[PDB]
Amino acid sequence: LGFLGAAGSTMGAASMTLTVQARNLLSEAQQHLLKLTVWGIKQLQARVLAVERYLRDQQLLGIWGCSGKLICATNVPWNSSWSNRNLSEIWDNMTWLQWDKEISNYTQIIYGLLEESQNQQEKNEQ
Amino acid sequence: LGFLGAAGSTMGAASMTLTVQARNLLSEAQQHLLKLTVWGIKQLQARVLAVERYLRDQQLLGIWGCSGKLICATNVPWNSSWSNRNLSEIWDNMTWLQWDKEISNYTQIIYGLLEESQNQQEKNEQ
Amino acid sequence: LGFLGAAGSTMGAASMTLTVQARNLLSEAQQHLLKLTVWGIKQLQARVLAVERYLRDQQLLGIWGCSGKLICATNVPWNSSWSNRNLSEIWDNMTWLQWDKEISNYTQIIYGLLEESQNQQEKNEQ
Amino acid sequence: NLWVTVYYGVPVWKDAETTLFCASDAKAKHNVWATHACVPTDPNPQEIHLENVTEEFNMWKNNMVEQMHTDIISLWCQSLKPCVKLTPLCVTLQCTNVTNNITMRGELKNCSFNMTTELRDKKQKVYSLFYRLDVVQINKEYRLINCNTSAITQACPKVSFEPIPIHYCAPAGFAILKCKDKKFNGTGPCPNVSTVQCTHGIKPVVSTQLLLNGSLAEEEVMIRSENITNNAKNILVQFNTPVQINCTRPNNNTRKSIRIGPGQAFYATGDIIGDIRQAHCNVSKATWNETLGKVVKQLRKHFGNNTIIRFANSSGGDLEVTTHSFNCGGEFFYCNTSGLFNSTWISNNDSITLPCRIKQIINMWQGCGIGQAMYAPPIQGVIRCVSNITGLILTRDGGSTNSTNETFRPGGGDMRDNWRSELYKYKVVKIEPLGVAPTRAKRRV
Amino acid sequence: RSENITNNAKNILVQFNTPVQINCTRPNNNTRKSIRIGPGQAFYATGD
Amino acid sequence: TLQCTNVTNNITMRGELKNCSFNMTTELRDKKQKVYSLFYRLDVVQ
Amino acid sequence: QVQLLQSGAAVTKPGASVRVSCEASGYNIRDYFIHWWRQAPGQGLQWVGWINPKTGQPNNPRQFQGRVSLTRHASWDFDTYSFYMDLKALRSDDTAVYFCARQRSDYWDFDVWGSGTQVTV
Amino acid sequence: DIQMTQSPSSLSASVGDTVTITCQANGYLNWYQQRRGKAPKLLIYDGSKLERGVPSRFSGRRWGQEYNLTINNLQPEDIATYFCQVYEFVVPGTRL
Ligand SMILES: *[C@@H]1O[C@H](CO)[C@@H](O[C@@H]2O[C@H](CO)[C@@H](O[C@@H]3O[C@H](CO[C@H]4O[C@H](CO)[C@@H](O)[C@H](O)[C@@H]4O)[C@@H](O)[C@H](O[C@H]4O[C@H](CO)[C@@H](O)[C@H](O)[C@@H]4O[C@H]4O[C@H](CO)[C@@H](O)[C@H](O)[C@@H]4O)[C@@H]3O)[C@H](O)[C@H]2NC(C)=O)[C@H](O)[C@H]1NC(C)=O
Ligand SMILES: *[C@@H]1O[C@H](CO)[C@@H](O[C@@H]2O[C@H](CO)[C@@H](O[C@@H]3O[C@H](CO[C@H]4O[C@H](CO)[C@@H](O)[C@H](O)[C@@H]4O)[C@@H](O)[C@H](O[C@H]4O[C@H](CO)[C@@H](O)[C@H](O)[C@@H]4O)[C@@H]3O)[C@H](O)[C@H]2NC(C)=O)[C@H](O)[C@H]1NC(C)=O
Ligand SMILES: *[C@@H]1O[C@H](CO)[C@@H](O[C@@H]2O[C@H](CO)[C@@H](O[C@@H]3O[C@H](CO[C@H]4O[C@H](CO)[C@@H](O)[C@H](O)[C@@H]4O)[C@@H](O)[C@H](O)[C@@H]3O)[C@H](O)[C@H]2NC(C)=O)[C@H](O)[C@H]1NC(C)=O
Ligand SMILES: *[C@@H]1O[C@H](CO)[C@@H](O[C@@H]2O[C@H](CO)[C@@H](O)[C@H](O)[C@H]2NC(C)=O)[C@H](O)[C@H]1NC(C)=O
Ligand SMILES: *[C@@H]1O[C@H](CO)[C@@H](O[C@@H]2O[C@H](CO)[C@@H](O)[C@H](O)[C@H]2NC(C)=O)[C@H](O)[C@H]1NC(C)=O
Ligand SMILES: *[C@@H]1O[C@H](CO)[C@@H](O[C@@H]2O[C@H](CO)[C@@H](O)[C@H](O)[C@H]2NC(C)=O)[C@H](O)[C@H]1NC(C)=O
Ligand SMILES: *[C@@H]1O[C@H](CO)[C@@H](O[C@@H]2O[C@H](CO)[C@@H](O)[C@H](O)[C@H]2NC(C)=O)[C@H](O)[C@H]1NC(C)=O
Ligand SMILES: *[C@@H]1O[C@H](CO)[C@@H](O[C@@H]2O[C@H](CO)[C@@H](O)[C@H](O)[C@H]2NC(C)=O)[C@H](O)[C@H]1NC(C)=O
Ligand SMILES: *[C@@H]1O[C@H](CO)[C@@H](O[C@@H]2O[C@H](CO)[C@@H](O)[C@H](O)[C@H]2NC(C)=O)[C@H](O)[C@H]1NC(C)=O
Ligand SMILES: *[C@@H]1O[C@H](CO)[C@@H](O)[C@H](O)[C@H]1NC(C)=O
Ligand SMILES: *[C@@H]1O[C@H](CO)[C@@H](O)[C@H](O)[C@H]1NC(C)=O
Ligand SMILES: *[C@@H]1O[C@H](CO)[C@@H](O)[C@H](O)[C@H]1NC(C)=O
Ligand SMILES: *[C@@H]1O[C@H](CO)[C@@H](O)[C@H](O)[C@H]1NC(C)=O
Ligand SMILES: *[C@@H]1O[C@H](CO)[C@@H](O)[C@H](O)[C@H]1NC(C)=O
Ligand SMILES: *[C@@H]1O[C@H](CO)[C@@H](O)[C@H](O)[C@H]1NC(C)=O
Ligand SMILES: *[C@@H]1O[C@H](CO)[C@@H](O)[C@H](O)[C@H]1NC(C)=O
Ligand SMILES: *[C@@H]1O[C@H](CO)[C@@H](O)[C@H](O)[C@H]1NC(C)=O
Ligand SMILES: *[C@@H]1O[C@H](CO)[C@@H](O)[C@H](O)[C@H]1NC(C)=O
Ligand SMILES: *[C@@H]1O[C@H](CO)[C@@H](O)[C@H](O)[C@H]1NC(C)=O
Ligand SMILES: *[C@@H]1O[C@H](CO)[C@@H](O)[C@H](O)[C@H]1NC(C)=O
Ligand SMILES: *[C@@H]1O[C@H](CO)[C@@H](O)[C@H](O)[C@H]1NC(C)=O
Ligand SMILES: *[C@@H]1O[C@H](CO)[C@@H](O)[C@H](O)[C@H]1NC(C)=O
Ligand SMILES: *[C@@H]1O[C@H](CO)[C@@H](O)[C@H](O)[C@H]1NC(C)=O
Ligand SMILES: *[C@@H]1O[C@H](CO)[C@@H](O)[C@H](O)[C@H]1NC(C)=O
Ligand SMILES: *[C@@H]1O[C@H](CO)[C@@H](O)[C@H](O)[C@H]1NC(C)=O
Ligand SMILES: *[C@@H]1O[C@H](CO)[C@@H](O)[C@H](O)[C@H]1NC(C)=O
Ligand SMILES: *[C@@H]1O[C@H](CO)[C@@H](O)[C@H](O)[C@H]1NC(C)=O
Ligand SMILES: *[C@@H]1O[C@H](CO)[C@@H](O)[C@H](O)[C@H]1NC(C)=O
Ligand SMILES: *[C@@H]1O[C@H](CO)[C@@H](O)[C@H](O)[C@H]1NC(C)=O
Repeated sequence: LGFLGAAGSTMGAASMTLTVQARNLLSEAQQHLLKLTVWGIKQLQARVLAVERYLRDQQLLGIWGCSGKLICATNVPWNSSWSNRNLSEIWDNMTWLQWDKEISNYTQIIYGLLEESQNQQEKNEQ
Repeated sequence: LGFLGAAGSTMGAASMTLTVQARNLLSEAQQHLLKLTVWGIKQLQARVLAVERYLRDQQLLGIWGCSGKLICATNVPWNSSWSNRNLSEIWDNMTWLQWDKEISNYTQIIYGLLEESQNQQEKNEQ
Repeated sequence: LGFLGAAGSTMGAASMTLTVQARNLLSEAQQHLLKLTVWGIKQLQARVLAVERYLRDQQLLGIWGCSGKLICATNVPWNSSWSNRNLSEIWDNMTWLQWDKEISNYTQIIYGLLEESQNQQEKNEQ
Repeated sequence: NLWVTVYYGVPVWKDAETTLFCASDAKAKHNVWATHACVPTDPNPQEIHLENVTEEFNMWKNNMVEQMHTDIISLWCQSLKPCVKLTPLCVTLQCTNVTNNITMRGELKNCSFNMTTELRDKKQKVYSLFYRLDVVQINKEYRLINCNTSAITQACPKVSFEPIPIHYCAPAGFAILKCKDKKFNGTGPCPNVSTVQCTHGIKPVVSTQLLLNGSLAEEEVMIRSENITNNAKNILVQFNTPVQINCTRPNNNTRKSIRIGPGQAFYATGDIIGDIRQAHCNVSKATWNETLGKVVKQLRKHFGNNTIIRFANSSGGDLEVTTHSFNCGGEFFYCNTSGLFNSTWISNNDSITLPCRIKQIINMWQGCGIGQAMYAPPIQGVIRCVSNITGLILTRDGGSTNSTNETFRPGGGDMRDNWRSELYKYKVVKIEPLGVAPTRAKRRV
Repeated sequence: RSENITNNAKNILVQFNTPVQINCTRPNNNTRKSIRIGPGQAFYATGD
Repeated sequence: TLQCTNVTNNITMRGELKNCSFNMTTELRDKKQKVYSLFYRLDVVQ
Repeated sequence: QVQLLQSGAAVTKPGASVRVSCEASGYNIRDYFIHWWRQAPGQGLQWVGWINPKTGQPNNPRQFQGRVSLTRHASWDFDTYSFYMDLKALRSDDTAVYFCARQRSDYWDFDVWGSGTQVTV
Repeated sequence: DIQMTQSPSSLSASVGDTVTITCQANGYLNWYQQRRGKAPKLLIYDGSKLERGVPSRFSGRRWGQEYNLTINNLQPEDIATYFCQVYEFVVPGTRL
């Protein structure tokens, strides 16, 4: 549909339109030469912050081994202590908004297990 | 040869030297403290624009599945309505300059078919 | 351990902790409106320089074919004229600091052979 | 079957307008053009020749000259701010003459006035020498030239007015194309084009009628204009051989310092040690007829073969556009050019002395945005400059449609035409490295 | 709309649904004269 | 310092406008001019 | 708002000097040339010349050199101008009306004109 | 060089028809409407481009070195003098 259009749809339907949320993350006068500081530095600082926030997400995908892919399958088993829900009630009943509130308590443990799995796998095959 | 040296050569000869055009896309005083705005912000804005123009091209390669590769083979069949020319007269007779004028009418249809092919392919194997 | 903690350890031990050195490469007032140039442009220029220095290293990994990987195995044979040392005395006796001083005389020849190997390999399989 | 492949880094460019940055030379002190924040240039320029390409250049629409016109004003007007402004100089003067034997008697004025002391309860009676072009009569009892439309600030004594060559280098992703075709006018394709990192040494010389210290042609005299039919367009001429001009100011002036406030000094003009003489310029009369004989040969290509080409002097305007003005040695000259452009060319050791005048209160760039003028301090000693004349700025008179007579008069005023003669061979492009092409390859699943 | 109706120190914001047209004027036909108070500096006073 | 007189003759508002005259600096800073201007009552104090 | 004011008519003798004024008020004067036109009663228009309002440099044909002197004058705030046109020695056939055109673009578009000043000798 | 020709020297056609006047010239060409004793008014410039303020009953086109001025739906206030204008050369136009 558009930008953030699948926010209310299910997780199975919002995963097919990931390309519309990843593309929108990068887009006579000498009397008042000091006046161009307003909206000349505020606009410039907003463009640098958008680049650094984009490079931090692309760096974590490179560490986990998912560089350049939007849907990446990893090699870490899903622990049942995080969410004891069936697969049919996640992609067909829940949305991405309320799913973040259930994993934000454990969102740093999963980010460490994905890092520990790639450097382990890179060590075997070299 | 050098930067843009193969602009007049054929498309088959200019494709072997793509590394020289991709590398050049990233490279006592308090009395006049306001004078450093000239060539201190104009030079700074030229460096931020070169980064954002480089990240937009690397993002489209990541969407199509060609991240990190200069010559990427895709899985989209070439339609005969775009250019009804033989393969021998493209890489041995034409150059990259006049080739852009023939596809710029249809350069947005090919950019959509490459996006529609990767998310389709990522959906099968997951 | 931490940032640069394996600087004194051997090359075999410092290669297992490469993720801690790659992550740290990206991180009422109108009377003195000219005073915010100090630490408003000096801080802003330090953030743009950190991005351009990071994109130059990620571009060389993309040219050599090692985009997104920290330990990349290439297809270039190691010449014996660079260092006539055994494999057991490199990863168990030497560290990364004094190893740079031995290859800095020949660090530009190896950077050219890695570029010449990927574009050659990309030409065969296409 | 054929399959589309993605190529990154193809040599494809498009026309665009970006903000080029400066690039100075190596420092072996200060000037009005901030040649210290520029990046240092490379010791050897890399000029990659481009074969089998016919790039179309376009003069009179380039954005590089429109950007350089803004950068000169943004540096000339930002250097008059921090140092002293001469706002108490508009007091009434008592000017007497200097030269006794009348003939020019009346060029210099010996004016005395009441100036403010560093203690703001007393006043001093000081005197200074002013030129006739800087004083007007109120109803003796003179004042400064304007004192009603401008706030006169002093030109800053530590900075210099010497035009040193600057470069304009393109950012990442952009390229500059240089046309090396000899028989190439302003608008047209160029089959001999190469790329550069950036341009040659462009000296920001300010002149009106004669282009001083410029780039010369290669084979013949080139005549460039936007349209020869439109008489409102200034005809730009570029020489192939230089015409040496020797300008001087033989008055040995002395500079005295007058404290007009706490920590603020005003450099007046004391006595003149020696003879009272007039500033002038010299050109070779044998070289000027040889140089003007080539322009009349190239002017007959755009007009008839048997037409009468005349050269008259200026028709009017302010002093900047009717006289040859420049900045020899820090002082501003205004030279009468009625001896150069006085000829009539029928088809089929001596030097020309040009009398000049000196001005000290200068208003440029439309008053620097609001109203501001500039007062150049007097330079101590004798001034002498040796420069080249590398082109003219002419203006054809309209209405001539019979009798085969065309008269050309010098013009100027628009400072952009001084940089049209330097940035005519350059164009900035934008690299588009994405390209698709059909290939018989396949993605290995 | 208000932050809290109970707290009387908060300004109550009202928003209309239909506009109320207001016609404001200054019928004095004033003239502007220029007074030069310095070099290149003018002061616009009020004449008759 | 100003020298303000009234403008309206028929009193009733009589006293809204003031006709003030003062010494202003000339562009030549050794003479002075006597100019006049109209000011409102909210811009002047005694 | 863009208007070009015109001065009144004047009657002189053969050998005197005239002056025709032209005031441009409601646009940016320095970016557009100002031309002058003249038409005799019974004939068409005739070009007199233009004047650059930024610099002041005039232009005149061969049949008008030495007689007409185009001069402009700007105010202190540079919002209105005063374009003059002085004739040195009027002949007997100079009884005509003078206009004040305004060049808009490079196609010489004289969109706004003056009211006209007819002078006789 | 500029060459001028004006063949329709005089025409007095009625109201309601479609009349056209032509003049052959090289370069840019503007059309002007001039009444008796009044200032001329620009109708169209560059041969075919229309000026804002002119009614839409005026149109023109060019082909090589021939410029035409189409006058359809004539009006009782549309009888004046029309001439084509190169930069400094103005031919004496014709009256309706
Ligand atoms: C087109 O291009 C040509 C050349 O490319 C250019 O010509 C030149 O003009 C410049 C500017 O006038 C000339 O430069 C000067 O030279 C004089 C005389 O110098 C020579 O003599 C000295 C002393 O013997 C030697 O050391 C030197 O090497 C030369 O041989 C100097 O006096 C000038 O210096 C002063 O002024 C500068 C400001 O402009 C100061 O920054 C500088 O410090 C100097 O000031 C000091 O000395 C004063 C002496 O009284 C003193 O009073 C001051 O307080 C201060 O201490 C300047 O270096 C150059 O020689 C010309 N070139 C030739 C070949 O003649 C044209 O001008 C140009 N065209 C246009 C239109 O610009
Ligand atoms: C471009 O080239 C032309 C021609 O070469 C120059 O033209 C001449 O310009 C000068 C300067 O203005 C003229 O000189 C003066 O004439 C004024 C008007 O003239 C009467 O007197 C002259 C003879 O001088 C007659 O030719 C003319 O018909 C008139 O009868 C005078 O008012 C001037 O007087 C001034 O000088 C005296 C001292 O002699 C002072 O006492 C006065 O106060 C006053 O300052 C002066 O005499 C000259 O007449 C023009 N000649 C022609 C043929 O037109 C242009 O000047 C030149 N342009 C530039 C920019 O160089
Ligand atoms: C730029 O230079 C021009 C010349 O190089 C200047 O033009 C000149 O203007 C001056 C006045 O300022 C004239 O001077 C005078 O000449 C008249 C007439 O002289 C004539 O007749 C006598 C006797 O027959 C003869 O001997 C002379 O040579 C003259 O032929 C005198 O009566 C005056 O006293 C005074 O000497 C110049 O003659 C005139 N030159 C030309 C070639 O016309 C021009 O003014 C300069 N520009 C500016 C802005 O000043
Ligand atoms: C500097 O100021 C003094 C006064 O402070 C001026 O002196 C007087 O000028 C008037 C003018 O007519 C005379 O009537 C007085 O007799 C002068 N007084 C003295 C003591 O000289 C002086 O003229 C001013 N300087 C200048 C150059 O104008
Ligand atoms: C300008 O005028 C002043 C007078 O106001 C001259 O100064 C005098 O110079 C003579 C000769 O050197 C001395 O005898 C006097 O004592 C000086 N008087 C003052 C008050 O300084 C000055 O010489 C004149 N300048 C020129 C170039 O003639
Ligand atoms: C005026 O022109 C002459 C000749 O075009 C210039 O002289 C040359 O200087 C350059 C560099 O300084 C040398 O490479 C040439 O060989 C010289 N030519 C000759 C014939 O000797 C001279 O520099 C120019 N003047 C200025 C001020 O630019
Ligand atoms: C404000 O006061 C001044 C006087 O200072 C008035 O100016 C005078 O106006 C009358 C009538 O127009 C003239 O006859 C006088 O010659 C003027 N005198 C001066 C010195 O200018 C002015 O009219 C007053 N303004 C109002 C609004 O009443
Ligand atoms: C402007 O200044 C002058 C003096 O330079 C003032 O005039 C004097 O005012 C005093 C005040 O009592 C009188 O005693 C004098 O007689 C006045 N002298 C003259 C010559 O008039 C004048 O009042 C000032 N203007 C204003 C509006 O205050
Ligand atoms: C500022 O003062 C100057 C000096 O008088 C004024 O200049 C002149 O204007 C008068 C009136 O038209 C002319 O007679 C003079 O010939 C002019 N002098 C010069 C040197 O050209 C100027 O007009 C004043 N500024 C304003 C805005 O009025
Ligand atoms: C909202 O939910 C309804 C039913 O749960 C569904 O039919 C509809 O498609 C949803 N909206 C979007 C935008 O997906
Ligand atoms: C799941 O988490 C619990 C609690 O942290 C842990 O005890 C258990 O070992 C985890 N499961 C696996 C398979 O590691
Ligand atoms: C995790 O912590 C947050 C904040 O402390 C809390 O809101 C949330 O309920 C916690 N998760 C669980 C499952 O209790
Ligand atoms: C230009 O074309 C000729 C023949 O078409 C070819 O021999 C030459 O190599 C080309 N130039 C370049 C730089 O490839
Ligand atoms: C090629 O393009 C035409 C026109 O858009 C379309 O009808 C045709 O289906 C395309 N070919 C293929 C194989 O899709
Ligand atoms: C595509 O469109 C452009 C611009 O509209 C045009 O120049 C080009 O000729 C078109 N392509 C074809 C094949 O007609
Ligand atoms: C320093 O060297 C000693 C012996 O060579 C080793 O035991 C120790 O681990 C080293 N330190 C670090 C931080 O690796
Ligand atoms: C190793 O380097 C030497 C010296 O450059 C060279 O002669 C030799 O061929 C190199 N070895 C290989 C296998 O290329
Ligand atoms: C390589 O060059 C550097 C600097 O020139 C020098 O210090 C080093 O010793 C050289 N390497 C060898 C093996 O000599
Ligand atoms: C100065 O000389 C000029 C011209 O010679 C003359 O008009 C003026 O009156 C002289 N002034 C004095 C004070 O002698
Ligand atoms: C001059 O420019 C015109 C522009 O159209 C071009 O056609 C012509 O070839 C150029 N050269 C000459 C000698 O006229
Ligand atoms: C292009 O210009 C260069 C230098 O002016 C010259 O050496 C070369 O022969 C020229 N080439 C052509 C094809 O004109
Ligand atoms: C100018 O005068 C000073 C002061 O006496 C002197 O030192 C200098 O030599 C003079 N200039 C010349 C060129 O003689
Ligand atoms: C200019 O001066 C130089 C030396 O200062 C001399 O060689 C040359 O001949 C002079 N030229 C003229 C035209 O006077
Ligand atoms: C210029 O000088 C040459 C010298 O031979 C001469 O033949 C020519 O006639 C002169 N030109 C004019 C206009 O006097
Ligand atoms: C201009 O040329 C004519 C013709 O030779 C000559 O009589 C006159 O003196 C010249 N004027 C100047 C100022 O050189
Ligand atoms: C205000 O006064 C001026 C000056 O006479 C006059 O031109 C203008 O029309 C007046 N305003 C109104 C609204 O009548
Ligand atoms: C002006 O009017 C006010 C109120 O009518 C009065 O108090 C004041 O004295 C008056 N001033 C003069 C100077 O008449
Ligand atoms: C212009 O009009 C004439 C008749 O008035 C006609 O013969 C001619 O074909 C027309 N030309 C064009 C280009 O319409
Ligand atoms: C000059 O203008 C004419 C129209 O008046 C046009 O046909 C011609 O192409 C123009 N010349 C250039 C070089 O633009």
